[PDB]
Amino acid sequence: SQIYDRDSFNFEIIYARFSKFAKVSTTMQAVERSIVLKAFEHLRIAELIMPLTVQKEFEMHKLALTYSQIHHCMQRYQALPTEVAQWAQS
Amino acid sequence: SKGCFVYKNGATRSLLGKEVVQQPFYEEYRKAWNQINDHIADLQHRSYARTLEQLVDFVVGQAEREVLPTAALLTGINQPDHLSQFTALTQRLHAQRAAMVCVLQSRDCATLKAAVETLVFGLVEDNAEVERLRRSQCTMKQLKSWYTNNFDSERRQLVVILPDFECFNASVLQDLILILSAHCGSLPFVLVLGVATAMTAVHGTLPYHVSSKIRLRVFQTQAAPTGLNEVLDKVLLSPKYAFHLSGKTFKFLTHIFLYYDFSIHGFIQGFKYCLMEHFFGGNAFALCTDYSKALGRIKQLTHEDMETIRRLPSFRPYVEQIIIAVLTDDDYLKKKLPQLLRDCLLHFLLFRCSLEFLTELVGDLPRCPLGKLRRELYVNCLNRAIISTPEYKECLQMLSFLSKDEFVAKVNRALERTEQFLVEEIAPLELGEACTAVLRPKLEAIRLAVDEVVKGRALQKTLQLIETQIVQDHLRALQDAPPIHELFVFSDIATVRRNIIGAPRAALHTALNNPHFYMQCKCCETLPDLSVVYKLHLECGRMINLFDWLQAFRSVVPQIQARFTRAVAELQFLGYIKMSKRKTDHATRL
Amino acid sequence: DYEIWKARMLAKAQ
Amino acid sequence: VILLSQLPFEKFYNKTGLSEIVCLHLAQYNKAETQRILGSDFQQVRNQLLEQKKRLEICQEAVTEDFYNNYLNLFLSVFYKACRDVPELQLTARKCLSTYLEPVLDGSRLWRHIAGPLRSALTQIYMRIEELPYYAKFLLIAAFLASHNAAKQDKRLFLGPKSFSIDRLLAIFYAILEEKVGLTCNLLSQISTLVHLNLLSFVSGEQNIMEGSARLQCTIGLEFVLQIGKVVGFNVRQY
Amino acid sequence: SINAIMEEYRSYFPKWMCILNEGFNILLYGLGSKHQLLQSFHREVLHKQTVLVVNGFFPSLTIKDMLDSITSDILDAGISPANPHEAVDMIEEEFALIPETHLFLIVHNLDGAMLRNVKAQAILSRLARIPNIHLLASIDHINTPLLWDQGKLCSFNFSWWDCTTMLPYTNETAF
DNA sequence: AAAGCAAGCATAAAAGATCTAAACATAAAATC
DNA sequence: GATTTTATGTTTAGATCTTTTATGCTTGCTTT
Repeated sequence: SQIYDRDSFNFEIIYARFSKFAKVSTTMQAVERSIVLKAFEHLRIAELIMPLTVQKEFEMHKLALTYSQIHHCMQRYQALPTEVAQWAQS
Repeated sequence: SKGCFVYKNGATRSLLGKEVVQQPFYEEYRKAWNQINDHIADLQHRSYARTLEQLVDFVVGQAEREVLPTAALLTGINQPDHLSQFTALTQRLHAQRAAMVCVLQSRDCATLKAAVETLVFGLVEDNAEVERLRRSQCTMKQLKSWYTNNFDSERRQLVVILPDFECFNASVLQDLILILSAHCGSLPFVLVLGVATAMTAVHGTLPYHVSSKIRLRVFQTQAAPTGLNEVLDKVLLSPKYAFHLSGKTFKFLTHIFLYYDFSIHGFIQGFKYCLMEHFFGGNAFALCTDYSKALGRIKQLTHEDMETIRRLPSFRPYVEQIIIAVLTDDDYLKKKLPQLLRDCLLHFLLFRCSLEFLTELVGDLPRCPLGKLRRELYVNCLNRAIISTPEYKECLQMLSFLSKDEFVAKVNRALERTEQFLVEEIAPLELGEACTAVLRPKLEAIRLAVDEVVKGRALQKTLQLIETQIVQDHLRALQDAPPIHELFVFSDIATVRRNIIGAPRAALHTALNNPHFYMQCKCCETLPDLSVVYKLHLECGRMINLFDWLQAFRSVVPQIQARFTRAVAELQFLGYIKMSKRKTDHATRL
Repeated sequence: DYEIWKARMLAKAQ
Repeated sequence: VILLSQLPFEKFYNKTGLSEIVCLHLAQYNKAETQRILGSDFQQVRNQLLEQKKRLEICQEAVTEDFYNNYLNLFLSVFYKACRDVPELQLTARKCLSTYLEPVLDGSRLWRHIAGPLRSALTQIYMRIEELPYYAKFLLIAAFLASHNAAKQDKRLFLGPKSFSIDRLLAIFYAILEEKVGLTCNLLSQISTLVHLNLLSFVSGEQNIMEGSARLQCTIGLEFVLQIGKVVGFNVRQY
Repeated sequence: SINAIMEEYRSYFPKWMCILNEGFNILLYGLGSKHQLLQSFHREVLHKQTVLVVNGFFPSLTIKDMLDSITSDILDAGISPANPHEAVDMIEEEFALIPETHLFLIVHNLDGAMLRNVKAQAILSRLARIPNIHLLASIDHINTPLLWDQGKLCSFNFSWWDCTTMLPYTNETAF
């Protein structure tokens, strides 16, 4: 939503954007579609993502945060792996 | 003016007359078909008994015991075959008296309130049925007060079958599993899921948290093709029933099972329709039974049964190969009847044991082009003479390339299989000692050929004795069958396919293309008014500019507009077209 | 056909 | 009146407003504290392992406190990135201790033997475990083709999944069938059974399904429809 | 032409009765009107039996009128409960106690405009699933079995019969 | 020539807002 | 005094009127 400027997203587009990182991570190679799908539904049920109001994997969605919250939670997080921080600076 | 009409006569709070139920053919059909239905039912129960005892043991082991226990059961894609199975499960939990159970079908769960009220009402009414409170009052709290009001000094389990897990709306189902998770510990719950597909549906439909609060364990009932294989090997090809299907109808029934629907019950209904369509030609078709009662019916027959025996086509070669009192005075034919019926039932018993020996021989071989299952060799054998088929030629080619020791071991396993069939199935049946008396010397001949193979060119002698002693005499084609086997076979696929497979599309099209196929016109082989408009819009494309189409109708044949608008009204009643919603006086083909 | 077979076999067997 | 949820309170407001409330946050545990939680139950899990005699003779001598702490570090080295949900870590940690203990029942010297199965155990997180007719296979294949290969590519072969009317489904079924079956009642019944089993889904047109205006939506990923084209043997990647 | 096929349709009637005796449910699927033939069956062998004529092509025929007609005019047990599923549960347990209380229903047009929803056909499928009651139905629309899945088609123990006069649709457009 | 994007358009369905018909539980009185 | 019955006030679910939006479809311009 920063590159396409706050357009709605989906599990498969974010799955492509995540699997671009997963195959070069050498710490996230072991996760599958299933654990990421559980993480996506868990992000939905804590209301960090809201439906735009079909498959469970193919709803349209919207982010619920301003970017300063995400940029702050990268800082205040404890023991974040550095590869995700290098993705955060990209 | 009414939408419904009644013609009630004498009702307060066996359709057929005496003239048919008196006749032997209905009694024979009910006896044979009831034996069929009881056999396939006990077979389904014995195949189910492992899963059913595992389910009852799971319920009792949870009674031996908050995340609720639950046991999914991977039922097949069809429904009605499992239903009686579930009812038997309820009877087991009312046999040991440790659980009461309400089915929770998806029709009752349009909302969470409806789900909770049908759950509580079904539990309290199941408990009353083992031994009328308000629909607006039956909350979960009343269920808790009622359970501690009754069951505490003993702990009966609270079972909720969900036969159609797929059919539920996801939100009411997640809320219901969350509510039952909230009340477990205080109320001993178990939940069983009838998932019609696979485990991915359970892992996908249940959300992160509903799966976090569930404890599921999977049991598997047998698959439908496996069930048709067991029903076909063990009942319809079991020797002891006298009624054998033709290879065409057999292939058509296993075709409808394997290509369209996994309906074991649909296979049972098709076989019952075949039994009815064969048996309901008169009392003469009710000679097709066990041999002694067949002799009693031989004495019983009248004169119409003589005519419905004598016109049967396979009796025709028997008179070709040769008696004046046999063809008119009836009773001499009645005395010749035990010879023909006895040789025919003897031929079918020899066909069944020889078919067992052949499928035991071919099934151990690699590739098995003929097939590794008895129904496949059965339809290939009754369809045509097997020796003229390319497939038997490929089988004897790959069978003639065998190593000699694996050959003698394979034929030895086939000998053990055929002797087990001879001691374990044909032996109770009447005319069973005669068939082992016939086939046993040929089995001795293949036995001595085995003993000399134990001691290159010898396998050709074994194949020649297999063709002479078994394949030619007792594995004959349906045309090569012994005469008046027409009583004992059902070759008529035409009425069964036009009365079981419904083709509304083909019926409407063959009405609208070839009316003479229905109407029996002497001239139209004068046209019906619908057919010209059907031919004209079939000529037309997607959208219909209605006035050019109407001008083509004016050209081919005022009141012409009335016949045309009447035809388009009958056409849009049939669903072939629809009038355009964007544009009045215009049409669209569908 | 039933009829030609009827004539043939009631001429032959009868 | 205590309330409990995962949402922050700011989701809860309405157009009339609410009175005062005492907000209170519970932070989820960092990895050392999750190790302390899972290590608190060491006495119960030892008394459970004593229940099930050379193996009990080595269980009583080598299921001690620091061994369980090393096992907990060896487990939270793996699953902590995937979940911090403490009940799931308990529920999986006990089973992985049950499969972990075999080569100290016999004779680190263990991280390879369990790091094998642990990366299979990660694949079965959250999930809690302890066929089709031939023409229905072709109908599910044609449904995936109608709901993935767009509305305009199909002239030359013959954003998410796209909804589709059923006459498109019967047209792709005719094109892919290469035998041309008659349109029996059983085939349209097979359509309605793929509807009822959640292999297809409805979005609109439910009141006039027989009119053909209803919009359907195939719901299957690439892997299982490739398994269908494998068990038929008919490849679907050509279209 | 038409009279010949109509008399040939009348010749099938005792075999239709034997088919109905075994639990099958007759289902015509012709192009023309099935009205005159089914009325001929209602007169010619159904002069005495409990016939429930149902014109399903009626613009305003609710399923509830059929439910109340079955639970009232025949079984004399008053009005049906408001939910159709509890209503057919009541009809089922009411019919469970009464063997030899045989009855027939004759549904013109299963594909009728109010019956075209899946819920009315599910109520009909639960209705014909009773061993006692028996059903004779007509069909006209080319796309009717889109709403009959295999469960409802198994409960609808049909025996199809191509009964096709070339009759004009007169009652079908009268309503 | 047709293929694809576009102004619009026209019904459709999806809340949703609000009201009415059927159900239904309760109060109260008639009667045994 | 207890039961029953039924008359009625209340509830609840469906029916219907807005209106939104909206999206498949019309068709029409434009373009390769």
